[PDB]
Amino acid sequence: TLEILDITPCSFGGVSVITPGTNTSNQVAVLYQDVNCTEVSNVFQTRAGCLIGAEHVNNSYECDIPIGAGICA
Amino acid sequence: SNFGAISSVLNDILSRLDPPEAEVQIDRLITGRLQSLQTYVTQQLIRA
Amino acid sequence: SNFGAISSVLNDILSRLDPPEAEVQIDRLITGRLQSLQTYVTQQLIRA
Amino acid sequence: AYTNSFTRGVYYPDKVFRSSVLHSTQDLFLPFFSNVTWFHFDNPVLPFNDGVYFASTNIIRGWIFGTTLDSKTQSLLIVNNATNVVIKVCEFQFCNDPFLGEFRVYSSANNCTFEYVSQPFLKNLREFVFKNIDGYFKIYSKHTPINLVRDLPQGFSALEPLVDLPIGINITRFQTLLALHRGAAAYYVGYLQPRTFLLKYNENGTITDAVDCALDPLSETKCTLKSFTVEKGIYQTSNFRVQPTESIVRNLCPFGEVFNATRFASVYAWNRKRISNCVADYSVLYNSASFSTFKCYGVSPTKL
Amino acid sequence: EVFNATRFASVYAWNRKRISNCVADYSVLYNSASFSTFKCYGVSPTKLNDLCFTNVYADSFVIRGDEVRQIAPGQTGKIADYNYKLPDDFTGCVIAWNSNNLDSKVGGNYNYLYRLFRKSNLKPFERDISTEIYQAGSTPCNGVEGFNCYFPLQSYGFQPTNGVGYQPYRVVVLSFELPATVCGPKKSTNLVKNKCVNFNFNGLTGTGVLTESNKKFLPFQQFGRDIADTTDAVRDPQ
Amino acid sequence: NDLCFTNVYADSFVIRGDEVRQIAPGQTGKIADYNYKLPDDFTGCVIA
Amino acid sequence: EVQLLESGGGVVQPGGSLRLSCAASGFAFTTYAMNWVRQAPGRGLEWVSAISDGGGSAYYADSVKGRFTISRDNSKNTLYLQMNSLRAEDTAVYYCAKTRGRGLYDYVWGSKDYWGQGTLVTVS
Amino acid sequence: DIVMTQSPLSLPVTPGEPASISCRSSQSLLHSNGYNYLDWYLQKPGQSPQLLIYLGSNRASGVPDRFSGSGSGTDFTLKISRVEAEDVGVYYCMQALQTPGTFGQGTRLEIK
Ligand SMILES: *[C@@H]1O[C@H](CO)[C@@H](O)[C@H](O)[C@H]1NC(C)=O
Ligand SMILES: *[C@@H]1O[C@H](CO)[C@@H](O)[C@H](O)[C@H]1NC(C)=O
Ligand SMILES: *[C@@H]1O[C@H](CO)[C@@H](O)[C@H](O)[C@H]1NC(C)=O
Ligand SMILES: *[C@@H]1O[C@H](CO)[C@@H](O)[C@H](O)[C@H]1NC(C)=O
Ligand SMILES: *[C@@H]1O[C@H](CO)[C@@H](O)[C@H](O)[C@H]1NC(C)=O
Ligand SMILES: *[C@@H]1O[C@H](CO)[C@@H](O)[C@H](O)[C@H]1NC(C)=O
Repeated sequence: TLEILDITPCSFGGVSVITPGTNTSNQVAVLYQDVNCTEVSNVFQTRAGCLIGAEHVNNSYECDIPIGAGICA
Repeated sequence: SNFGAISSVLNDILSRLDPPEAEVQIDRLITGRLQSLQTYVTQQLIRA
Repeated sequence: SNFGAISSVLNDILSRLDPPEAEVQIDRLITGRLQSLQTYVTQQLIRA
Repeated sequence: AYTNSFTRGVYYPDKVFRSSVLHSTQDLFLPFFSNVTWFHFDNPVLPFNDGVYFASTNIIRGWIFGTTLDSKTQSLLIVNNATNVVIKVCEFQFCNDPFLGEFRVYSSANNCTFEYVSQPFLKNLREFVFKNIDGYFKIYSKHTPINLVRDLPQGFSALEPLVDLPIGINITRFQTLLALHRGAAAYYVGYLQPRTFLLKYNENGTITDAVDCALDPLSETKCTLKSFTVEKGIYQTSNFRVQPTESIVRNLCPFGEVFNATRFASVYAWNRKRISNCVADYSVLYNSASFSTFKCYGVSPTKL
Repeated sequence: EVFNATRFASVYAWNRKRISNCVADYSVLYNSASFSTFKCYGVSPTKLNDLCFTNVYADSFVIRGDEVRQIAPGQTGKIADYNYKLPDDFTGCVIAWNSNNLDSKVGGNYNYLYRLFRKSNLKPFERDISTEIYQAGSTPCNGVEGFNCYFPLQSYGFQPTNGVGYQPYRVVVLSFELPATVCGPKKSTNLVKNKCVNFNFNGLTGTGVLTESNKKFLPFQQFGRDIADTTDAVRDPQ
Repeated sequence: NDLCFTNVYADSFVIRGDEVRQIAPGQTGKIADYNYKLPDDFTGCVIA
Repeated sequence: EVQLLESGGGVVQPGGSLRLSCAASGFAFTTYAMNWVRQAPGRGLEWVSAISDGGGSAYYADSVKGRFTISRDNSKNTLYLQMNSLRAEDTAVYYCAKTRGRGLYDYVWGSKDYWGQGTLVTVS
Repeated sequence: DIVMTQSPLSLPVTPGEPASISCRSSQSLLHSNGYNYLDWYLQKPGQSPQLLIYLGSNRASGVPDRFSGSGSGTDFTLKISRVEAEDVGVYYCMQALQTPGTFGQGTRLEIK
């Protein structure tokens, strides 16, 4: 066809959990690193990847579980 | 870099060769790429 | 870990093999274990 | 029938003693919180699919195993007789109504290959694991006094190997074996998948609990951390990637002047044609009914 | 009954003998001037009398002498791709000897038979008996042979007249998988306690000191390991 | 023609046209083990 | 190269037995199908029996169910036809003839490319 | 079964002239695969019969090119372009569908 195309690698990345300790609770959140997750609950898209299973809130706290880019659980 | 193998790209030597010689060629590529990665990690540790 | 040799344990491949090909198997095991110990010593130097 | 088997389906993966150690093993296991099928005379046909977990709560006596369960292939038929067990890997006829009539499920023993006799297997809960690997057929069992027979009872139990069977047979579908008697009993069937578990060995040398490593994302951290009490933080567990689908791939030689030519030459005055720098279609050469003789050496006719 | 068996099967439908729970004498096999090919992978032929394995398979068929080469780990050709496939991590060994006076006759022996035609390369240790014909052309044969419709099975044509490479060569494959049960003779001496000895417990070689174990085992457990392939405890096999 | 040696040995015998393959380092057989064994570090050349 | 040999078949008292043996020389007798044919002097042919590979599948014509006994040896490459309750109308030229058929829909009683040499059975 | 018919039975054909031979079937011999199942044979006097055409159309082994079969369904026809003294024989027809292998009555070809 003599068209010109582009090759961008399809999405990869590490998955990473958010756990508050097993002796505290059993719920976890899951972070998918650098995914614009329209594709594979509560969803939150940050610069540090998009977060599945964590509740977005408005008020701020001195936080303990880091995620990245100023967002922390 | 070939690291002394037949060809640096993985899929061509997996294609045009039988599996028994291809294991040796893949092994050579793994040793070269792994040692390059370890060199990068050690330099990064010292720089950190 | 086998490191590509036919068995990880040293004495089994010493037991079941003639020296001309056991020389190959022992050589590949020595290469892998020397690489592992050198990685350990380098990381202990940075930690120290 | 949809039922929830809680934690069952775990056995000793090898014959090797371990004590006071966490161990992650990948083998054929029943997944945690699985959809086991509840079957309640009436015993439907159900396939193997590489490993079956059978749990039951005394008219239930045995199992038949095979591919056709008939003369077309060899088959296995393991039955208790309240003193020992008989294990035939003989060849049987059709078993249209599998029951002990004095018996009829043992149809006929023509041609037949293997025999074994061993110890018998003998509310209660007797749970079993059957699988084939490497030409073998391995069995695991344990019996446990329970009381929640109305549903699936909770607990932990480890299963020990009983006997090994040197068979090497094509098995794909099987039955339980209840004789035609005219009490209501129930048996549960689980299926096994190649999933990795992390087992905790005790000071007795026994399994106390485990984690199903593809069950929930928390148990992946327990896999990659080799522990059961995960400390608070963020844990890099594994990677992922989207897998590629529907893989894509992106002059004619003058054969008509060689084959469909008018005048050829004698065998002393035979002709050559050198042919180079074209694209050669041998599929037209091969797909012709005129060629009474087709032979060559050093190459394949289809793969030219 | 494996070697001096009266009839060997054809290479597409070769016969398997399971060997277990006996003592094998490999001196008569290496010490024979009859076997042309005796080449062993993973083991040495000399030290086979001191190795002890869980189970041994014996695979028997007849090929022409020119393609005994193909019965090897990681070989290609016709017999290796379609009839008989050995994996690349093969443990055990293949042997052969000439059998012109038993399997080739005047007029050609058309009993021994091989597959030439198959759509795909064969899996190792998974061998087929199927007789459905092969469609190499575009027209669906629908179970009718003819043009572009070949039956995938045909004979070898064993003549006594033909050369040494075309004679029928009976190939017997031995395979060893490493609770060991099949092993040759050695004096199983007495256990020596509380001393630094060179143990050989049912093939599990090594050195160390031997005391009793106070820790409780289970009747199915042969030996014990704590962490990273270290043999902590053992049972005597007698 | 270019290499000089401290000592050069020549060994001569007659075997069968099959058993030429045994006369090599790291080989087994009747000639290779019971009649003429070459060492593994053989620095030499064989003519038949 | 490929040819078929027969043996037996001659003067026989009716109501008894006879033997006819068919040995093959140059084909793959395990893979090829096999068939049986009766031909009287003065009228053409009649199929009587057929067998598939390895025994197992044995078929008979309308007048000969039970009267004829068929058997096969894959080792010595011999075809047999054991004979029972002979009749005067069974005086016919009996000979073994092979079939192509090796496909799924090739129908072992069907296309028979070679025919055997031939012998005459006289039931009198 | 299949009531079979070969007509006409006695065929005096001048050598060098074409000859048309037919066999008729009560039931359709067209199978689900689209192929024809009826086979054409010749018996020499004193020599064992041969398969001439299998499946209505194709080369049986050793058969010369001027022998050709035709037809579909029930009405099939065997044709020879040129008849010689080696073409004398009695022409049969056999099916392959049902259990009894039904033969034809035999079409005697004669030289004038
Ligand atoms: C995700 O992709 C859509 C598609 O164009 C785009 O509109 C959106 O801005 C993207 N989101 C991020 C965070 O990049
Ligand atoms: C957080 O604040 C934004 C600011 O406008 C508002 O739109 C949003 O609804 C708030 N979220 C909740 C949960 O109140
Ligand atoms: C059980 O089977 C064994 C097998 O031989 C037999 O000896 C025994 O008599 C049987 N007992 C009963 C009660 O069927
Ligand atoms: C069993 O043996 C008989 C006796 O020859 C034989 O006819 C039959 O085909 C055999 N069946 C199987 C399944 O091998
Ligand atoms: C077992 O038999 C089934 C027939 O249902 C077949 O699909 C499968 O390929 C067979 N497996 C082996 C290993 O022969
Ligand atoms: C297991 O070990 C414990 C202590 O290690 C002991 O008290 C107990 O008796 C053992 N046996 C069991 C639970 O069967």
